[PDB]
Amino acid sequence: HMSYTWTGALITPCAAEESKLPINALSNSLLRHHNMVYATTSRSAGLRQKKVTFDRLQVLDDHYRDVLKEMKAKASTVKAKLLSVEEACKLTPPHSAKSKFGYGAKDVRNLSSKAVNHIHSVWKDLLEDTVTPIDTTIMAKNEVFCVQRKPARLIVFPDLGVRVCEKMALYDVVSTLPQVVMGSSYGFQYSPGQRVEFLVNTWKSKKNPMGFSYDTRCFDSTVTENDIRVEESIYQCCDLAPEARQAIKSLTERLYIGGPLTNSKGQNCGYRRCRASGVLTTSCGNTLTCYLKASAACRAAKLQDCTMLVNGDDLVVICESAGTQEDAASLRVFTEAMTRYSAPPGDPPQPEYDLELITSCSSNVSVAHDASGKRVYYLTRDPTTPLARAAWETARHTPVNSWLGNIIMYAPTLWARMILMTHFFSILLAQEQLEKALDCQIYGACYSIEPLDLPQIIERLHGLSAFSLHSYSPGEINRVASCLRKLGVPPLRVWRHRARSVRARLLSQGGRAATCGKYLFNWAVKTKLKLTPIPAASRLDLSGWFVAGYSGGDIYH
Ligand SMILES: CC(C)N(c1cc(-c2ccccc2)sc1C(=O)O)C(=O)[C@H]1CC[C@H](C)CC1
Repeated sequence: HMSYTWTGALITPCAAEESKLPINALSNSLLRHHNMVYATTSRSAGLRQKKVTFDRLQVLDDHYRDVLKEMKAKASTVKAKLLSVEEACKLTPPHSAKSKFGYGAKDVRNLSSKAVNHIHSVWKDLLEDTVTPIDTTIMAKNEVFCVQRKPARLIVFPDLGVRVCEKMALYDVVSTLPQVVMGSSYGFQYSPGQRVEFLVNTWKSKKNPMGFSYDTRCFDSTVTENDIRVEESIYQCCDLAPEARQAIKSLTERLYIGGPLTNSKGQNCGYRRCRASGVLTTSCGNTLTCYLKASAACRAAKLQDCTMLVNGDDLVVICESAGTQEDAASLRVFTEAMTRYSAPPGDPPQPEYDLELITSCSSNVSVAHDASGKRVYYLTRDPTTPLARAAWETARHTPVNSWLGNIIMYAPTLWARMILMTHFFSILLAQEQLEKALDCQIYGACYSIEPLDLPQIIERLHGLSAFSLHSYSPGEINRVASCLRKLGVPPLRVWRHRARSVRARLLSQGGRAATCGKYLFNWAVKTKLKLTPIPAASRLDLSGWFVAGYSGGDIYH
């Protein structure tokens, strides 16, 4: 019952890869310790192969089947529509991997007769054949980190024509079903502020709260054929068109359960019998299966008044404490149950009794004060990976701008405001690129975003307090300070100078730019403005944001 079998062929890149941080004239203004930053490449894909390859055993008990029954009952309430080919085409990212059959993502998006003709042929084949394994491409992701080196993560995805077919069959399902099945436990329905609100209210609702995060080792590889068939059984609970049911069955049998792995050179690399990291159902499948196994494990561990929050393979549980020694014992029983269900731990879960100390979705709740001095909870994270990626993005244009996603999602944080906004607005000003729409990713989906809209986006997501936070917590200050020393990032003195410069220039341009200056950088002046609601912010169409997760799923807006 191995997760993968391999032929020995390499996982190959498509283009020249870089691992060392490129340096340009701007690099040192952000970070001096350049040797701390690296990108993963296909060179390390061999180590990853070793890591992801193991035997899965699964022993499924009555808690598991009880939870599944309840999940199916809720799923039976969902009605999902089939997308037209052209609706599905318009969801495709413009820089999505080209088809092997002589068209690309922009062909798809333009509804080119060639792409559309092929997509219809793939659809027909899905309805007619529910057995033949579908080919997938395997590639090493190029992602940037700070040292202490990780091997490249792998992405496995079918041809572009199949990906459009997945949207047709399942886009409505994966967008709608998880919230119905898991209600408030479904993480991707929340903006950062809403996630914080959910966590704080949940923490406060317990008499003696305890929480933990559970890290499954290599979650995709722990996902078994059983798990994937179970996911399919849940999808089929929905009220679907006959054609959708057939396509979902076909895609499950032919793609989701497993299939051959081909490198970018076209050599057979092996065979997958676990979750594909690059299909539409990656996020929704992982979320459901994690929720299923975790809910069942909660019952096995007899955890009292459990509240779960689940985002794909990321899991937080807040429950009633039975004291430290008992909580430790319960978590060990929880871990044992997860292991039996084929979700063994990476790091063993630790009980926490301070909400700020629980890290989930790489983030934690923290506290600061707004302009009136009121305490405000907000979501933050360790800044090391954001700053390392920002450094890469200072020297190189990347298909997804992590800095922009980080500003959007972490707008209220000390580090996003002091460093990311200051640094990148400086660059955008200098290059006259304030009005150029850039791509970023939110919950796996790709969005095109004009930097000049950032104040309205921030006000809408986080509220005006995001432009006024101060008196951050000692833990947060310590972490940010420690990160800046580690990476050799300049001090507040420097960033405050740059922010005032950036601000003054933005005000001069007028219009949306001045609004950027006024709102984003009010923190940098001695005589602060009183920031008022931005009229234009009421007229932003933020539909599609914070509905669902689409990691690996090839979704654009
Ligand atoms: C106290 C004051 C000087 N201060 C401050 C500096 C901190 C800082 C901590 C570590 C490293 C660098 C700066 S924290 C901290 C705060 O108010 O909590 C501030 O005015 C910030 C300045 C940066 C603003 C984005 C947010 C408001």
